[PDB]
Amino acid sequence: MALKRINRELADLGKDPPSSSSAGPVGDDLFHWQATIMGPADSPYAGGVFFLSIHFPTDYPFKPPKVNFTTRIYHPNINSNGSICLDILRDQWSPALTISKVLLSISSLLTDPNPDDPLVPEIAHVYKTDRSRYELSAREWTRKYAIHG
Amino acid sequence: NTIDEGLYSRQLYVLGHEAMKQMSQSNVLIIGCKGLGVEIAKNVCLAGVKSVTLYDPQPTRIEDLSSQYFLTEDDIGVPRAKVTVSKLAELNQYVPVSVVDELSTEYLKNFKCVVVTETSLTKQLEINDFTHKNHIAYIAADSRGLFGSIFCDFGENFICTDTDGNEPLTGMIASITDDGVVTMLEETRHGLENGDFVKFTEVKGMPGLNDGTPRKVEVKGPYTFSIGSVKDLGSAGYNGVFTQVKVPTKISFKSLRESLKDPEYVYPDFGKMMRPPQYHIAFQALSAFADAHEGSLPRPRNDIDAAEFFEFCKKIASTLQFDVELDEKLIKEISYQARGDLVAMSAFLGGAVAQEVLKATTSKFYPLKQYFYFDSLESLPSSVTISEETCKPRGCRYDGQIAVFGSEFQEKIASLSTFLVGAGAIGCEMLKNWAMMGVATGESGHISVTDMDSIEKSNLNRQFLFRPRDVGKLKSECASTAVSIMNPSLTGKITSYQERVGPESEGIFGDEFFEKLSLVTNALDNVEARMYVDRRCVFFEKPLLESGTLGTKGNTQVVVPHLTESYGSSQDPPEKSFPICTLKNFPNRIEHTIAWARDLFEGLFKQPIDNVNMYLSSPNFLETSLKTSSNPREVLENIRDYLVTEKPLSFEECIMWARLQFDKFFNNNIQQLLFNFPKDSVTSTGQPFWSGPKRAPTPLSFDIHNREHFDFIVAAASLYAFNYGLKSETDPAIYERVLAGYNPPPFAPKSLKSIADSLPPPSSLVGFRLTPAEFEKDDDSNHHIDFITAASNLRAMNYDITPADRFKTKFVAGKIVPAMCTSTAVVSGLVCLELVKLVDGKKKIEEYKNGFFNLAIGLFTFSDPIASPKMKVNGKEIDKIWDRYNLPDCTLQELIDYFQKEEGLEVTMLSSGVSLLYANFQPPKKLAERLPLKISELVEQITKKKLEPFRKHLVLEICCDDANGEDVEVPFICIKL
Amino acid sequence: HHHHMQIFVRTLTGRTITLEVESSDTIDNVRARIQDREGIPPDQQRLIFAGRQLEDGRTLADYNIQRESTLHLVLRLRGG
Ligand SMILES: Nc1ncnc2c1ncn2[C@@H]1O[C@H](COP(=O)(O)OP(=O)(O)OP(=O)(O)O)[C@@H](O)[C@H]1O
Ligand SMILES: [Mg+2]
Ligand SMILES: [Mg+2]
Repeated sequence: MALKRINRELADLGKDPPSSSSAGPVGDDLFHWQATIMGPADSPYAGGVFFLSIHFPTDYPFKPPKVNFTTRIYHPNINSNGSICLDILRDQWSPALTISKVLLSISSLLTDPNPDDPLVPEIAHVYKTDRSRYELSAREWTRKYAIHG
Repeated sequence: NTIDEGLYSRQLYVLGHEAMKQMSQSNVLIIGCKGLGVEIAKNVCLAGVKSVTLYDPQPTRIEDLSSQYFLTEDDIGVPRAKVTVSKLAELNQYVPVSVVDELSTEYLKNFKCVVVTETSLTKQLEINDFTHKNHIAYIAADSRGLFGSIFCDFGENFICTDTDGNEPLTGMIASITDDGVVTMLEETRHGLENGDFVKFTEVKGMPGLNDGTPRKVEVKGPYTFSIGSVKDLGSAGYNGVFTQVKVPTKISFKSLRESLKDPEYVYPDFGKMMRPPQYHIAFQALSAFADAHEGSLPRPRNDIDAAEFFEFCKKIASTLQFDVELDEKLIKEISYQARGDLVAMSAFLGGAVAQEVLKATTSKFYPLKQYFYFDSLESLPSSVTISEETCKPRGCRYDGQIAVFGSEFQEKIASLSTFLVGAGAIGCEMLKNWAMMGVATGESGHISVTDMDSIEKSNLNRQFLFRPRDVGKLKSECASTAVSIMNPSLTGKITSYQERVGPESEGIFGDEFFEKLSLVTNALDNVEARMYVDRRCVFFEKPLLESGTLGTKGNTQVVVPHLTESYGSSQDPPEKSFPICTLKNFPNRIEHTIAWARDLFEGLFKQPIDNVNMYLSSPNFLETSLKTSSNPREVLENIRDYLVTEKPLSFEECIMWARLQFDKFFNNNIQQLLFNFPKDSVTSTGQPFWSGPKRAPTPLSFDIHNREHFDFIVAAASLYAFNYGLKSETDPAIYERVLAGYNPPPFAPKSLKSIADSLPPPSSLVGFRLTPAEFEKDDDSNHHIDFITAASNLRAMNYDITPADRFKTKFVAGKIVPAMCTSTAVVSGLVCLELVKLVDGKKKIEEYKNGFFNLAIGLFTFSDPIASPKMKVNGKEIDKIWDRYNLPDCTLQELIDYFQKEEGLEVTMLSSGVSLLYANFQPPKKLAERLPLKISELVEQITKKKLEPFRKHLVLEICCDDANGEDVEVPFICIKL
Repeated sequence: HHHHMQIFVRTLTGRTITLEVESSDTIDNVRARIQDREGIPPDQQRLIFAGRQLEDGRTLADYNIQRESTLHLVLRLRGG
């Protein structure tokens, strides 16, 4: 079932080996989850903790979930709204995939941004022409918004 | 000439302006004014042809009322056409309707199309002989019980300029070998078919293809296809774009006389491929029978007539050299049901024929070519006695239906208690069908119809129970009144509601309401409500008749308790959406700029406003928004900019503001983008960045002489003014005078607490509020569509995309659903043909039928519903959908024990709605405060909301593990509070 | 036993998809191919042959699908 599938994934998250990221229902709402992704150690996001909101569609897993960043982040494929340009979230989605797969995808995008498919051309431009300037900004943004108070 | 878009809107998106212009210059003649003819007349009148002329001097008989909803018992004995004219005249003020008492061949030249019903074959031959040679479209159709026929002859040289109504195919090219082997971009389907013609554009390698000369397509794969050796010019092309060309098509129709021996059939059901030939013989036999009995048809279930009828069938079969055996049982049914007059059959054939009439008068869509024979024989009742005695007339208005179903079945129909959700297009046709059928006219019968909507002008084009004077009134109320007039026996048998079916109305449409219902019928325009109703029908175990339309397309679905799957059991395509990255900086289709423009409309005239009114509304909007919004700065700057920084004092300041926006969204942003990604940019792979879907944009230099630039200023300035209550103007002079004095602020591609405290205290502006713009697609004077069209076309210019006009933008931005009376009528008929199966209580799933059709291409197809999935729980066979556990309001612990003890299963998951109540993986501490709680209490706490006093049950979903740790599917649980 | 045959799948828009198949092919296989040719997910494919909606777990032969047989690929509509 739709709700039962979301549950199967929830139960399976606790049966998986201790992972870096975390995810689960908000106020016991199986269709509205909150997730956290640790900024990868091999990136200018290291040290930061990034929160995401996850809304599953009534016809999940046939239709992909809406994933949005609630923590600000300096990244080429993520904007001030939290929107993300990631294949798995749209045309590369199939009922076989899961949130775990998605979180891992988002985590991989963090360590390896995709400047050729920019959502924020300004940031992608820096990533392409002055990588060190981008990493400085990425680290600074992580410091200002992803360390939590 | 100028079409009334306010009235024809939805239909215009189906037919197009040109088709409707030809329609307005076309007169139509309709012979026969019984149920079938009036239905055809009705749809043609609503569609908007030049005029409708009726011919039917036959007196009104009581049986004609079984389907002719414009005749009353007081009209009995009065020529049908005369009684009907004034009723049809009221449908469309743009379509005059009249009656002719006599016909002549030369008189037929006054019409573009002649429709003939209730006419003998010999008379048809005479009529068609003339029309065929005089370039006059001819359509004949008849309704005979559960059987129907339609024949079209639009002449030997009919031209069709559009055979399906589908948009021309388009796509991006990657490369074109000199051999003509074209290849789409990475993972791109061209969707072309062999024989199609396509032209090109933006092709780099052979400027010759960009000519505009369409070529023949030779599909090789879903991504590749051949057009022919292009060695002559260029050796290899690339980065181009093909576009299919729809070339006119000549369709040659044979006359009735010349095609009787070898008819070309259109099959409504491939599962009954053998019937059309049998019906072709039968319908001819009916006419030959009538000729031997002074025009009278065989009597209901009368064996003597059927035997004589069968003899005609043999003779006729022989005469046209039919080398196939006649199915005696099948054929005799046509005799037994000859006098049958069902409103469902008139709705079905009437709507289909009306569409053909429009095809003849517009040359749009593929016509039926040429004989369409149909039956809905499975609709024949089996739980009652069907005999000459039970089917004989009783001098009753339902005699037409009784002739087929019998008097016993007439009572089952009269005693039905129904719920109709939606009183729009499908709703009106359904209500009319129910009225003619005598649904709910009995003592225990009743009809409940609900809809929260009010009548609008564009609804009149396909919601025939409403009139221009009813605009502004509630649909449900008007419809109820309208059908009480069609059938007085319904007076006091109908209750109308103005409720939106859903969660919030469960107080009104609760357990008591449902328990008494015989069945539910949906007539909705959104999937959300459909899913909701479906869930409730599954819970209350009530049958559901579902249907939908889209342009000339339609479908019906029947849901039977403990027999079929439900509506929500299957998947449908998702609503149209676009990649966020594409919309933001890389549009390549007009839909992309229209979506962007809608968002721009919201971000300038709505979102900012609500923020300003919230800052002056709530006590701590800044405090909350400081940690409730995903971008505090935007909310802040909105207050500042809209309260001081950019607050206009006069309309001229609005114009100035509008001028600034132009550079912000159609110039500077584009320059910044080109700065970030120069036209010579390359990918990390080495390929050019701006290729395929990414189109290198060009900044726009504002110029009041460019119409789109001007429309944007006028729309944006007028909308901004609306935000501040300032009066706007349209006099071009004022804009020129203001724009002339504009000093373009210097711009160059670049390489919070104070903003808050500098805001005037809310208490220093109490009483002052801004008016946010609420998107309204149907008010052509509010500047909404004007703004989105202009904004979208300017961005289109930026990315070199072909612009769309206001008419098209209104359709895209407004998410308007194409619709017309024809397909609406057809689904209603199919739905009512299924309704009688439910009332007959059919148990065999193959007796039921889900239907699908596209009137634009003469396609109809049917399939048996899908059986609900079964499963076994401890040996017992359970229906995965309809079976449920009926337990009391015990505590969590108790419920868990019940399953372990009884079903011998371990409750691993329990949920109420979207809320997880219990999980076998939750922490012991958590479960400690919950286990002792009763389900009801557990729900109220978790959902943080208290149940309603009317709440009588609670639905829970549960997951269990087989004693061997494995999982075992289990039905849902009904907690009786 | 089984054998090769050419079948046609016509959609509600009028488009016609031609397929080369073996009467032994499962309905599941056919859906897979339609997904490659049209990109349409199997879960959205409503195929009908001779009055019957094709279900997974069966073979074309189970529905007596012959050579040159035509099937329909339909959809449910939401307006009205
Ligand atoms: N949840 C609901 N409960 C009851 N009625 C509903 C619900 N949702 C929609 N409807 C009604 O279903 C009908 C749909 O019919 P239709 O689309 O022909 O009319 P419309 O929405 O007025 O027309 P248009 O789409 O052209 O503006 C409407 O009258 C609408 O109000
Ligand atoms: Mg409406
Ligand atoms: Mg609607």
